[PDB]
Amino acid sequence: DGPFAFRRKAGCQYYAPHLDQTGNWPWTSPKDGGLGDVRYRYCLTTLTVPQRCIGFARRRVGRGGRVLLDRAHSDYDSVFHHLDLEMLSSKDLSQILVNIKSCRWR
Amino acid sequence: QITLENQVHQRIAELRKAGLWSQRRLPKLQEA
Amino acid sequence: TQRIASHSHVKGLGLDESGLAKQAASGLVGQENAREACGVIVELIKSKKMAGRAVLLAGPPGTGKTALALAIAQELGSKVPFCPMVGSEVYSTEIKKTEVLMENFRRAIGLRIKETKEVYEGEVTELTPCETENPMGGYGKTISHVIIGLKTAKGTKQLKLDPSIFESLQKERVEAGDVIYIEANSGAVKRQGRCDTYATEFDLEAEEYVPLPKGDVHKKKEIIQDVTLHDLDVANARPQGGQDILSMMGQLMKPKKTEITDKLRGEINKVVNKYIDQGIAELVPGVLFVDEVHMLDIECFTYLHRALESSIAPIVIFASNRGNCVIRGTEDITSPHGIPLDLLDRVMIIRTMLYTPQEMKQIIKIRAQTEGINISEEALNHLGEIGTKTTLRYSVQLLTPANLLAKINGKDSIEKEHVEEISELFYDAKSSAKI
Amino acid sequence: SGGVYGGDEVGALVFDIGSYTVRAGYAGEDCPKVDFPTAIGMVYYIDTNALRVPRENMEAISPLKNGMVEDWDSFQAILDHTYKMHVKSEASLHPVLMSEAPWNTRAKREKLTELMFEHYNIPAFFLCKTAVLTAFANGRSTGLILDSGATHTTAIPVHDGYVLQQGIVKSPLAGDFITMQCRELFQEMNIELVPPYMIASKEAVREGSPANWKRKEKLPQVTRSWHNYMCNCVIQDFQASVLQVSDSTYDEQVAAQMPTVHYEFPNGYNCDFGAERLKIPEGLFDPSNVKGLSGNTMLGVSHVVTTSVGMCDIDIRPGLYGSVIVAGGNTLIQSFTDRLNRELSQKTPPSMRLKLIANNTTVERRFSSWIGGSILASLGTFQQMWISKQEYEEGGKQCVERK
Amino acid sequence: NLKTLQEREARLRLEQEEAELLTYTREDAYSMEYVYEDVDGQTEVMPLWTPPTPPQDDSDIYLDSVMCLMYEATPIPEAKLP
Amino acid sequence: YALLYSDKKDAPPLLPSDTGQGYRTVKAKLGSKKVRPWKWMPFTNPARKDGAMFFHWRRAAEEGKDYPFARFNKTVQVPVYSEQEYQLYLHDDAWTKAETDHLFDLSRRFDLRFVVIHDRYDHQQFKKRSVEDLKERYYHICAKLANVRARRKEQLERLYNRTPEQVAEEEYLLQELRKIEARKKEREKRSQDLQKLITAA
Ligand SMILES: Nc1ncnc2c1ncn2[C@@H]1O[C@H](COP(=O)(O)OP(=O)(O)O)[C@@H](O)[C@H]1O
Ligand SMILES: Nc1ncnc2c1ncn2[C@@H]1O[C@H](COP(=O)(O)OP(=O)(O)O)[C@@H](O)[C@H]1O
Repeated sequence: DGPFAFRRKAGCQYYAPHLDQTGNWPWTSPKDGGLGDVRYRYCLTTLTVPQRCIGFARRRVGRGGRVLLDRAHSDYDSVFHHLDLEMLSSKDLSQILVNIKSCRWR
Repeated sequence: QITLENQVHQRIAELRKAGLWSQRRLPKLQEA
Repeated sequence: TQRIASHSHVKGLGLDESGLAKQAASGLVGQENAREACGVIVELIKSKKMAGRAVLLAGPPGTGKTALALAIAQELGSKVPFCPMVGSEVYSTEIKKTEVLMENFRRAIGLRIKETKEVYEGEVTELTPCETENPMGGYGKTISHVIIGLKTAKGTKQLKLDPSIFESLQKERVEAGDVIYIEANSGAVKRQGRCDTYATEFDLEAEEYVPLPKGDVHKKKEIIQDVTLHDLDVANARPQGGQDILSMMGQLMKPKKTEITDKLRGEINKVVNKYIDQGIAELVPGVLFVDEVHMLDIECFTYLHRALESSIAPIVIFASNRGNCVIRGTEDITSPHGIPLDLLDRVMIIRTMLYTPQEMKQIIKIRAQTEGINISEEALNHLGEIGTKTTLRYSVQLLTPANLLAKINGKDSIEKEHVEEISELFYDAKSSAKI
Repeated sequence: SGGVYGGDEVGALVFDIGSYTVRAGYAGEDCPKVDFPTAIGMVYYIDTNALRVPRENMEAISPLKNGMVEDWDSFQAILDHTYKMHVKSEASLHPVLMSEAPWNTRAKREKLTELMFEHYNIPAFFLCKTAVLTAFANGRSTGLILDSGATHTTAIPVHDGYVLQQGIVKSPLAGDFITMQCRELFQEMNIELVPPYMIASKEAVREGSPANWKRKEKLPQVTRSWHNYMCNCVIQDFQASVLQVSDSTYDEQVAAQMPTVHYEFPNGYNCDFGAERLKIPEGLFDPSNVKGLSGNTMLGVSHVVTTSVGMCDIDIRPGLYGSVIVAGGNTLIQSFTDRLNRELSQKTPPSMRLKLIANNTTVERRFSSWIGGSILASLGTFQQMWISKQEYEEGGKQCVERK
Repeated sequence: NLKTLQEREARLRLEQEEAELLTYTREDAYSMEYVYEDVDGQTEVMPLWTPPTPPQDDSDIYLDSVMCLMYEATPIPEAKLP
Repeated sequence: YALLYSDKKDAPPLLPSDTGQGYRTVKAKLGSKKVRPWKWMPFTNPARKDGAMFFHWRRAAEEGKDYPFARFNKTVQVPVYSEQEYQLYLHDDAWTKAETDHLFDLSRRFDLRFVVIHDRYDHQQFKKRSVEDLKERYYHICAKLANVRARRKEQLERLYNRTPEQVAEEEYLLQELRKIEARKKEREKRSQDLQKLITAA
């Protein structure tokens, strides 16, 4: 159908395009973007000395060898503070639906 | 039957003018 | 330690979805009609609609009456209580027979009691915001509220409690830096101890430092406690608290198990019903498996066929092994199964036929499997043949000794020679009768 | 984890030179500690204070014309004054990471390198583009650096950290146009007056009534260009204070019904512009009916961006549209970023992701170039790209092949 | 008293709007690792964003992420004809 | 909802730093130790390719350790052919020796970034060339060099099919793009109808 046809081929490999959903750089979510690299992922975690869930966060190394812990905001930032009752073991099922209980221990 | 056939016909006729089509028929990228 | 018991292979009646019986019925084989009756009665128990109903597992020896009893018990599950009892246990030198029977009936009945308590805890930071004197009266110095700064591991939350509790605070050694156990309604303060953060390694003391509480200050602790009615009876029977009960000579004789009907029934039943209909507890009637029922005296059957008439009596599973025999305590009064003809009319008889030689082989094989020892085809056939000759229980007992003989002889599987040697080293009573 | 591969900080005095305001500061810092006007009070006085004291002539001149340094003497004077006063650091003690526009000529670049390596004898040097730094400031290797400086608007695209020189679109629309239009509007409705530079004292004035004040008897300052600069100061103050960009096609039905806003001139003259305060920021996006040049043919901001995208290969446009980088002073105007986003969305072809980086909240957009320069300098791998004194004294002095 | 309670609640609210937490407790969190278990009980390690590591060989092929905006990968099978 | 993905930062977030509190608690913890002297010492990076030397903050205990990041300077594998090699093998009519040398210089400088090469390509000294053309030329030269020294077939026709079609698509007018979307929705409806038919059979 027209000159633009895939009939042409040789001794090489071709990359296939993804349709119906245009992707973005690795620092975008796979659900909305594409090929979302985990290196840029903000996940729920629990601190060591405190016993409160600070919400979504990601470990990152900063200048001088010091490691930082960035954070994000979502779901009012309040439901996660109460999510500690789900990680230690509506506002009760929501804590189980918004996440897959993939909160970081210690 | 009475109308679906005409719709399918006018869709197939207007499907691809000369190859350009957003849903499919995209030349695959070359590796490097 | 697995500690395999005599007959642990039984895991349940193993009835199909339709309620019929199969061979591989979760460990137990054969006994189709008996296992179907067991399923019917366990469905009855689960219904929890009828009370004071008894069933008799009549059958010749070796029919696995106790086996199917433990099977139905396991099927019921650990949720509902299951009190096993033998007729000999009824004979007590300190407590009469009928009262022991009633205590067993009570034990067979379960009761789950829930308890929810809203309590606040955390490191206290006491502070009293000065307030103008009572506005209804004159002037001076008063306190309208008392703020307590409970600090928990998750954070801090100040509570503006009622000022009347200040007496409790001063009563106990509630100083800034210790963990207190507050109660929502009662309000009583119970200091748990100082925080471990201040427990310097050089301070010599114990039971005084406790770790910080984990979680929010406000905690709604929900706890459930399952105790049989007999437990409540015993708890309300003996006293507690002062009254010179600390004496040794005139009080150490704790076995006062003697019990009266007034306390057993009446008040206890009423408080149980109050907790039930109020939402504080849920009644859980269990089962009372009474094997060797023929061993009971007529004074026991005459009380059984009256206690079964009560609405609170639980389900009883009698298992008589003897046949037509004189009732104990009676003068040559022969009755079927050693049970008075009057009680047999109140029990459903579940007959258990003898195991087919094929069923004997299946039982021997599954017992060997449970034991964890492999047996050859010839050895298994010889075991089945000898179990057909003599009592079946003799064959199952020849597995472990034959297994050890094989292991000591350098071989793993039990060969026919091993069982043949054990049959001559050990034999049954039928052969021992040749005196 | 010792973090040996974290980064390095070795001098690298970033000097982001700009047409409205020059910026400077050490590398590794997040905000430039030096920010003063670029125009010098050429009789040379270059400072926020020295450039506001009356003297004999004090003619104002900007060394950078069209973003390109032309008066090397004034540029050297600015650099020397900046160093001596603000930095107090010896020239040949720390490297320099000055920035340049994407349209810097080869001869001018060589002359800048020569001035850096001859009169200052700095230990090292590196001249990166402004769009590259603006992209690094946002951690973007690909995107459209929509520069909106005081003299040019250019949607420069970058590919893998390299600027696409053929994709730049030097639109004349810039801050200077807004300032000229505001001056014209004022002259139409009132008389533009000098800031307190000459006003001795003000008095209370009724909104809309003529103001009264006392004139100072200081020098006359015959140089009108200096008066023009002092007036442009107040014009820019007005622009950044009350001037707001429209959010639609700017029909003459909604603007007459929006709330009113006030503003006080240096002499105390109070006037309201709630009716036409959004008329001036229209040629930026729709340069079709501007009163200044009614018969002109220019391209708005969205048009400039679309052209810059189209003039480049299509293989990179997906990374250009999705990473638009807004920068420069004009953008801080209220509703500017929102209007730009709306226009690009309605203009950009659907099915292509368009995302505007959320950086308008702060005023750091102007300093984006300096931030990117400091970031690049703080890198360890970049420590080898510096043009050392040995590479220059060797005889090559060729920054084209090295940059 | 009602007005005092209202103003105290307002004051406390203002305090919560500045910053909840600001420290990380380097004592243990700095060196300790993080791990979680999903609903299926599977384990995974917390990936910390470190700077680019030194390449010891010719691995880490150039990916050209900006090209992945429209392409995902290259399958093995093709049309296999002129 | 689901977990978040962000490169730099979100609107209201905030990150916690390390602890330096409770000096009394950790008084003896850090009082029983000292600090390793840090010196503003000069360092020479071997990747400089020259004799220049800069400074850096390092401890006095490792006065050596020339440079950690020096091992990141990995040059791209670009063949370096001689004049005779070009005259014998890489001779061409449309191209010339100077043009091929300029192409290879740009490739070595920009690390095989053909887009940036074409961008900075000198269209004055040499007539206009296309990205696909530069790629074809480079890959052909590399293949010829690898063969004579003793990787995959390059098809300029493919690039000739991909870029113009994708451009024509990107240039879809609003009305025709909406019509294409409507036709896509109609094809989806036809597919759903076919699914219903095959399921009902
Ligand atoms: N159907 C069966 N399947 C497997 N084992 C059985 C079966 N019936 C009886 N047994 C075995 O018989 C032994 C004892 O049976 P038991 O219940 O004591 O009967 P009784 O009490 O009449 O002697 C148990 O160790 C059990 O292993
Ligand atoms: N040649 C240039 N290159 C890059 N940026 C420039 C250039 N000239 C001016 N700028 C930037 O443009 C801005 C113009 O300021 P302006 O828009 O008048 O401020 P505002 O509108 O916020 O009051 C300056 O902050 C300056 O950083």
